[PDB]
Amino acid sequence: RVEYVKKERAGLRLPLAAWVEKEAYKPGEILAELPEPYLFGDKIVAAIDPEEEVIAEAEGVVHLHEPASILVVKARVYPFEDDVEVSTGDRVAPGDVL
Amino acid sequence: KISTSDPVRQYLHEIGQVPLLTLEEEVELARKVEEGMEAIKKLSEITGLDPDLIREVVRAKILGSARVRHIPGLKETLDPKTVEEIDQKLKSLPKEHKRYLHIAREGEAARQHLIEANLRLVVSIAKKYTGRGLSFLDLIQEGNQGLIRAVEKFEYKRRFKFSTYATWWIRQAINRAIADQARTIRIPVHMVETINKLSRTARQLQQELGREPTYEEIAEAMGPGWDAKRVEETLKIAQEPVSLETPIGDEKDSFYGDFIPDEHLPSPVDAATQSLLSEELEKALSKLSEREAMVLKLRKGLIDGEEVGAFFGVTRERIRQIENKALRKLKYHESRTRKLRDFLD
Repeated sequence: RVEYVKKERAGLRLPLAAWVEKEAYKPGEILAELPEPYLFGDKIVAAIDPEEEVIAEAEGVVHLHEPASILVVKARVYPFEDDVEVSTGDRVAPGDVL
Repeated sequence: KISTSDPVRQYLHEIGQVPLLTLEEEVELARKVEEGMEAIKKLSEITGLDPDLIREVVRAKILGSARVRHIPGLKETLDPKTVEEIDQKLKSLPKEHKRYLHIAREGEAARQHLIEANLRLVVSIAKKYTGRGLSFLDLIQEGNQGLIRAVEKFEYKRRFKFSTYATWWIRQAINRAIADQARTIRIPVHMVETINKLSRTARQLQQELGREPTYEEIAEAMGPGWDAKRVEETLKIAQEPVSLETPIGDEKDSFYGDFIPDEHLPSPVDAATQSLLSEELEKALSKLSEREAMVLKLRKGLIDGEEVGAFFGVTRERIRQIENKALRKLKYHESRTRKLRDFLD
């Protein structure tokens, strides 16, 4: 589990810089957002941003590191239903009974 | 084996293992602390449950089970049933609202990792305020009572750093405890800031005159409403209770306290006077017309001594009447049989 990023791209990352470029929060330009491979889900230009913040202007600055922390724990994502004992785990999205 | 080090150590052990980034991580946790209350504040709305409830129940789901809710504050709420029940409703909240439950929880969790990363931030501060009258620990303890009280209030949006923000509140909390626990006889904050001046002025006068200031030099120096009776009076109070138990005289065995007498307890000659007084006044109680005697009798006697609302029915002029007359007849039938004459008191 890596944490605060900087600037090289933005593949399959967090919902933080989803505003820095409205394109994918009001419209739907992330699919055409790539710089040029569209003629001949997270991603981004080579480098067009700093770190973490609220970008109405720079009203939430935090220029820093990128701590990549490893937690010895198991990561499930699409659990289902095995109703023998009380519902354990979660569903793909619905009842997150936990 | 001697406390202090353990704690100073235990701190550094999770401090030395969990220090916080000067900005980032602190700013990270922060957002997760504020988005916490904000979240809870909405839970309360969508649930008609008092914030006090959510705050607690969310805390137990993280901090501790039904164990920490029992011994601390009695079973007002069902250690088992009540708590899970509430959580049941929270988890039952649609995606749109449950959103906040997770945020709340993720919120309080952050608080946890923000209060520890500074336990030493307190210690350092405490290092200063020391010999005033509180163990180093307590001084550190009351400092943490301040650290948290400083988190509930920090607004990360206002870019100024946390560490600092904590400083203030921490000193605030330490002082209170100092002014409030320092002595055995509670004195106000008012008459505290005032004693220090006097302790101080006592020195400024030690500075030039040479003669240990009379309650005049000190008075003039201090300020306005400062008389001579004041300063003299201010100090007896600024004193320190002497141990009821302390080596006296040719100090060996003879312990102080045994030199202090008693007063509540009537010594035999008095316990004997209430004896004679009682019966003799009570014998000289009967040779009277109870219609008024028994009213002044019990008056001073029974309850408390107001001539107006004195007697039951009859008006005033009949009070003094039999009063002043019975009293006197009562005074001369005794002049004869001299029983009280030689004042039993």
